[PDB]
Amino acid sequence: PSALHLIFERCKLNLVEFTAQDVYQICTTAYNMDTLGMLQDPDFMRGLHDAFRRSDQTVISPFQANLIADTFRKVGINSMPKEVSVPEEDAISPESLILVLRNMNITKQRDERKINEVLKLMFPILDEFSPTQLSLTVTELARLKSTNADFVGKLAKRIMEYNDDLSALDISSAAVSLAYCPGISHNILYRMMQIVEERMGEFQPEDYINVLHALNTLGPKFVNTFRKIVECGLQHVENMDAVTLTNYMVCFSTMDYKQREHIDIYADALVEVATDLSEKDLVMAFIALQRLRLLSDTMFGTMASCVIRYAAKMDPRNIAPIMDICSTVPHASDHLMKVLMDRAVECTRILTANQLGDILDILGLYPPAREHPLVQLFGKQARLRLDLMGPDALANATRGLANLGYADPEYYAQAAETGFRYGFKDWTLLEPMLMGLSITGQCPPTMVRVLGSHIAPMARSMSLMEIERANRYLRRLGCEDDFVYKAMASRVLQFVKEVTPEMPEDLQVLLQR
Amino acid sequence: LHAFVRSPHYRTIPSAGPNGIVVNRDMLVHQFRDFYKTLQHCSLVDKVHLMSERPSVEALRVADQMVSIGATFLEMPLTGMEHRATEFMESMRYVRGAGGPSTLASYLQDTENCRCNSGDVVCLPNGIAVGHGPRTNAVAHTTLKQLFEVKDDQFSFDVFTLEQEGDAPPLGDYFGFAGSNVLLTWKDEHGLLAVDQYQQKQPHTEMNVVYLEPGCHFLSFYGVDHTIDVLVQKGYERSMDSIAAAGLNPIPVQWSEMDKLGISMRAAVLPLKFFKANVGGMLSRNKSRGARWQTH
Amino acid sequence: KSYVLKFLRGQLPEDLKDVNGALGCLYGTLPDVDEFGQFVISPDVVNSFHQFGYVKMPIPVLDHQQIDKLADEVNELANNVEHHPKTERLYATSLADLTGGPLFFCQGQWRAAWGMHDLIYLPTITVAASQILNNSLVRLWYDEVFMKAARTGPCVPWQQNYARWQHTKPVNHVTVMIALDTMNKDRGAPCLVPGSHRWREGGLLPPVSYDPTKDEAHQLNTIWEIINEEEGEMLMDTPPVTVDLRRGEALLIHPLTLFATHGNRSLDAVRCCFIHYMGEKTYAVQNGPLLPHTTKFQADAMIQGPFYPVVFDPA
Amino acid sequence: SHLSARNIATEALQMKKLHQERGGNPMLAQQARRVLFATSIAGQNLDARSVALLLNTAVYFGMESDAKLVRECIDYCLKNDKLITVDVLPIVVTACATLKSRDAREVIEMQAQKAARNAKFLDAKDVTNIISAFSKTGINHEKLFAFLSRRVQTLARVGEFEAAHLVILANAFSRLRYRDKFLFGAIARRAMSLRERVTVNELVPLIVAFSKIGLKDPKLSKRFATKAMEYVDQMNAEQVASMFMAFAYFGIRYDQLFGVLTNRAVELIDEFNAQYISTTLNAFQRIGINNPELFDNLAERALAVVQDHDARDISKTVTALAHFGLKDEELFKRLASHAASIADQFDAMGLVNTAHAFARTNFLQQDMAVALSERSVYVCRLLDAGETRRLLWALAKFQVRDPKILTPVFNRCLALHYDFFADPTGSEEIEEIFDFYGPNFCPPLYQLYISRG
Amino acid sequence: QVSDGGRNAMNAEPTRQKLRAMGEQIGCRLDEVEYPALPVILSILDVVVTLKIYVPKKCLQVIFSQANDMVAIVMEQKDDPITAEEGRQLQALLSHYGNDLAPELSQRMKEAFREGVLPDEAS
Repeated sequence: PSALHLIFERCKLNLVEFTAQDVYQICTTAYNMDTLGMLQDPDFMRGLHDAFRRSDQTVISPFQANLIADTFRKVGINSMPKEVSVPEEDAISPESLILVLRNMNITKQRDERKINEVLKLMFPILDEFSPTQLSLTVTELARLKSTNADFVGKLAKRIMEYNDDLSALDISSAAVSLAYCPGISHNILYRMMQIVEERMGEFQPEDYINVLHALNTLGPKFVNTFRKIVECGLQHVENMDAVTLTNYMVCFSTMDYKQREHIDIYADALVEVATDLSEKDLVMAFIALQRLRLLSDTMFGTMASCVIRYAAKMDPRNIAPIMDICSTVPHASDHLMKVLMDRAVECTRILTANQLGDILDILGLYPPAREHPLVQLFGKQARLRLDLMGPDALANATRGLANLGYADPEYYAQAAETGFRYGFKDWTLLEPMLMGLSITGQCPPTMVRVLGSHIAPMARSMSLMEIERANRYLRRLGCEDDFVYKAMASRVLQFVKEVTPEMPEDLQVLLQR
Repeated sequence: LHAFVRSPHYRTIPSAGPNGIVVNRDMLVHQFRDFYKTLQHCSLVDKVHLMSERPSVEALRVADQMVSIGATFLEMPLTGMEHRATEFMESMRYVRGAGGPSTLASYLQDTENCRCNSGDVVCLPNGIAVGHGPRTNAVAHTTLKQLFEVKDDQFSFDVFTLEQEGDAPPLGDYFGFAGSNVLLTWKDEHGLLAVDQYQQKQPHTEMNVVYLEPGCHFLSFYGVDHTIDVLVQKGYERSMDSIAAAGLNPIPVQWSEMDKLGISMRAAVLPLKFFKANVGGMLSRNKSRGARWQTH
Repeated sequence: KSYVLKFLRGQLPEDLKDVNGALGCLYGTLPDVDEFGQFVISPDVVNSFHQFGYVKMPIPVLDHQQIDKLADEVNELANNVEHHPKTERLYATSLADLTGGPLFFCQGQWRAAWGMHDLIYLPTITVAASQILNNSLVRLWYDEVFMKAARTGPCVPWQQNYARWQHTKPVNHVTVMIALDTMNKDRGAPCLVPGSHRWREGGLLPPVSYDPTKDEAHQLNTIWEIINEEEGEMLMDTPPVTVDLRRGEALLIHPLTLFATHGNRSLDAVRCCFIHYMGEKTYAVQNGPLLPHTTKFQADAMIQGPFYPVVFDPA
Repeated sequence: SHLSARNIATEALQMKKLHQERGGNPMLAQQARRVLFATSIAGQNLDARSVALLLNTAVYFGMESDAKLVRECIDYCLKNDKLITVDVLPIVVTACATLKSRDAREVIEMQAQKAARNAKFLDAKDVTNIISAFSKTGINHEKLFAFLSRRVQTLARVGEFEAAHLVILANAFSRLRYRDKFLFGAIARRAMSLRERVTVNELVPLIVAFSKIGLKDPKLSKRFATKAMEYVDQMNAEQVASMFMAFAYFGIRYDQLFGVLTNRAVELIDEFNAQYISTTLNAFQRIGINNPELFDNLAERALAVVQDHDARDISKTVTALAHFGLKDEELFKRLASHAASIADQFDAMGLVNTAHAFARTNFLQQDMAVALSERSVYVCRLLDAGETRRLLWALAKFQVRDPKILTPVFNRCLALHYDFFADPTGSEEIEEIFDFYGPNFCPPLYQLYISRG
Repeated sequence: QVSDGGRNAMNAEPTRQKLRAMGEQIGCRLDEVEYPALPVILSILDVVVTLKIYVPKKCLQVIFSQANDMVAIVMEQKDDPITAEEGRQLQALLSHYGNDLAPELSQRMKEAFREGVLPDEAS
């Protein structure tokens, strides 16, 4: 071709007068078909980007601008649509402010100042809103995470005074978005849930989801409401979308239902349909089933077959809870553990501190984990991550690695150095450090003195059995001071009022020391 | 679970107690410091958010503002305590800092001719125990019945009305629960009367009863969050072995100075069960515990 | 060495001339001593430069994912709302009056911004400059940039580079010009006489006159004022030729060559860079600083110091 | 490979920690610069934690207010102040210390005004981090520091802090010039009630800060002196130099401690470098104590390590040697020759002090003379009246008499002529200057000199 | 400022009585002043209550009438503010001091709380 070359050259040299609608049209035709090279000529895209950036964007809907930015970002050039200004005096109306908020939310750029300005301007003209606009602005505000409860309360009052002029999905959206605002008075919530209860006859399968989500976010305080909906659910348990039954289980877990009669029948229906779930709903179906203590062999086999499908490519934050659940089940599921360990081996470099700490913790007493390579490689990363770990993750990782028999001497020295600037709030927060330092039994005396000074105030709390562990750890670490031994001896004497041969040798030597 | 304590104002601790008993100014704050440090080392609480110093000594009593029933929190009527309103605001702010409830419930304040005072409320299995008499009147009992008396199978919530005499202190100070199915009380009139009345109210249940010496302050956190630790004042000896025989692990917190000012151990701490806000049908990780891998 | 505070141990000095090396930005880092032999230029290009007084490189020396960053730095250096930090370390800029104009330039900018510091050590142009200067060491003298305005973008008349470099005893320099954007005769591409570097036995032509308001054509047709009949006949033999450059192409020139650059008629700005190199055996002429706030030299002192770092050294 | 912005933020934080406190590997710094130079946050959507971490790590590695990442982070922190909770406040506040643009100033003031409203609702870790981060910048918000002071005072009565908390609090409060006696009294009380848990590595910086604040108290100073005695055999060279500096700042002649510290330091002469030598000599000059035998050993060691001197080290060592009378010809020749090459690195203090100390010693090299005299024009705006007078006297003894060098100095002297002519310590110092130059040089200055005053 | 539990515990009450004396001397003239907003009223009443200063009933009547007239506007205009806590303490203060101070503001505040026209401070 010849004229095509000239057109391309005229476009690249940036003499063409392009308006935003033309660049939108060209972006669409390149996005959908691209028969001729558009996304493979970097200079053409650069010239088009310059034309778009310099051109006025006020003549396009937000969605097309978002499409333009999205097709620009694919080829390797950053792009962000221009922001909008608040309308002036005469251009103010209930329709333009909603447009401002909608453009704010669509393009994924938010701002607090414009939100404050539009919520200040909306109040005087609040009477001009159509009954179907309030249910739109309410779910728009709750998508911007605007913690302003009085305006949303006014909107809720106006919506509920206009009850008959909205569809079922509007009530669904209003309820789910309302439940996401913290500062609401509870009477308004009661009245909204009652309004929802009145309209069971018109609901659709998606439209249950929002009400169930609102109830889960609210908790047991609205328990009777969840009693009614689940009753209305008894006529459809034969066929539901698996997400709906998963939400039913989650609400059951978060509500503490004391009536297993319906929980059982819902779970039996979920058992066969769970195969269609994705990763997230599968994991939280697993958690919901485990918390209410229903996992038996028949469902365990099915869900193991369901989770092995994802086992190869788990998301790291969805691995630890699965190991936790399989820990507290007596059935045989060693293969799922094996594949999960193999997957967690690969993600070692990208794992954060807390995830690694919890993963190591859950493998404290697993015998097959005594020889798997993660005994060492994980520890190596634990060496580097140690500067970021909090007290909880540090204690968990130390407990797990000590229970696995990790023979690095300097590791626990650095652990003690890190913990000495944190302080400890309880015996559990300190026990793994002593346990780790007990693998060898020797260390510089100053840190032993500091550990003794930390242990001394904690003696008043632990019972007779735990004082034995404390004495066993102290004596082996070459402790010498006395104001620690007498502190433990006083607590021991608080229980046993006489020296007797029944107590073990450590108690005998402590009572005479 | 969270707990809130308030540091006393050193410059204005009273010279002598209400009965004329001399109070050691420094030893009081020493006992406070030791008590708070013991409160941290318990392994059941999650945090202790320390408040700031305030002038009035009565402000050291913090549990009189709010009563927690079941799965909700409630605000006590302000009659007879008008000078402590402002501090309440400040305490609310601390609560908002933690992330629990936004604001309290306004049921009791709108019920006219209602006089109530906390301490009379004791949380017991699936129900509450409220003590009638000098503080709580009959109308308050009726109102509590209207709000929290449900009578459905598998969903019922009991309310128990225990009647005491005028001289009796608030019920929660000499009659309490611990762990589970374990009941403790004082070894005096208010003790046997209370346990006898409770047994007549619910004869179909039997609970271990272990008495304390009269005048001994104890605090046990009963509820769904089961605990096996009890705080007992360092002024008595037989109660320690009695509680140890009950199957509990006592802790001897020193409380000598605070007693002379008529403030119990209960009136210093305020425990709350915060409902973590789950988002979008998504559960939250809980404080797991147990014995992992019981099958090798 | 004094004690550096804990939260200051990774920062960089105020002037980037101190870091004796290339930052790990843009291209990774310098290649090894043996790995410098792949950037060599074909001899035909060398003979073409010798004949025509200028030459273009066979392949672009930069990729779009780096040129966009360089253009971002260039745009940042032109802010009139928040003045770019490290402004005071530049030789001279058009924004010293806080107003600017339809032309934007800055000199010695490698001491002020990242990335463009790394541009100096790019092997693909430094080795070519070394080959042009008879296979010896090379030294940076000073780098400057040009950014024309919108469709009112002015032009630059005919000029010889050495007319600004009288301080140097021999004529032993070279100039590399980088096109940061697509350029054209309607946008600001350069036009240079293909034989002006071989006139008057290397003599320097008289300086040209200009007017700050006349049209571009008048500023272009003032060449006749300088030349004579003899140069006129060669001008008929060798008419001026304009070269169009795409994003990332490089052009090598000679200090004795007459050159000029058209204006800007497009809808936006356009950016280009000029880097001037030395060889060895270069000495000053007078006693004083060659550039403002630089090292002072003797009347016949060799030119070397911190402000003129070595870039590439064969063997 | 390519990863989400949150993983980048985590690895960047670890890279910053490793560079900061576990050895300064240059390769790590170069690799982190490479990774952070080509990463943008606009496309993704992250919470405040990852964005704040990216901004902090980027600023730490030498990114000014011009790069894309810094602007991208700063606009977000401008538009979402409510998403900035007390957790991420110190990270951003630290990140904006070096930047001095408009948006950085506005962000810092926003954080400052937010901090003195949640003063009562903090805890130990947040209080420590907030006060250190605010000490980093240089803010002057007195009410904020008072609000935090009451909170720390109250929180200290229940005994939670460890040694590191005390060190950080003392350093941050000292650096901000907050002379509140009761706060430091509570700090000291909590320090002394922590038995066997204040190691020397945590003891020494606390003493340094308590000396630097400048509260006048001999009682706790004597307690510090007695407590430091038992560890005299445990420190290394750096802690010995720091102790010398701190006790010079205290200003009380604890002769016993000085003697025992001298007998300790004479053993550790080999481990001393230029920085410790300069610190020790400067401390001895400030306190005003003559210790010859130690001085000869330090002078010889400094002679052995001449090449390692910086501008600060030369400006300290030369001043101390000039004050104390101990002269070494070879050492001074080496120091002048070395300072010839480092002439550009002197700040306002160092150039004037080195020139004056050389002038009074009658050791006038010529390469050093020209190298230091040419530099005076650049810095002349920054100096003070007395420093300018001293520099002018040193130049008069240098015998330069070149208008290019001398023109700005006289302008500055006229600028501060009220303080210039009202300095008794130097009333005779102007006589030699005006004798050397003469009335034909500066008619206005000469007219003012001849005038009564 | 004055300390009972201190080294000068001999004249604590003789100083507190004097302070209350001036307090009464300034309280008896409080009816002459206009009160711009409710928080001023709350501060003055809080000091009076926590310090146990007697005030004449006329000043109480003026204070409570002004508070009633000012609080009418926000409730009747359904928007602009008064927090629910503020209404709680105002109702409690009148209940302590008696209904006769403003026999209308009692039911007025009760109705205002019933309608929920006063939002929470953290809302």
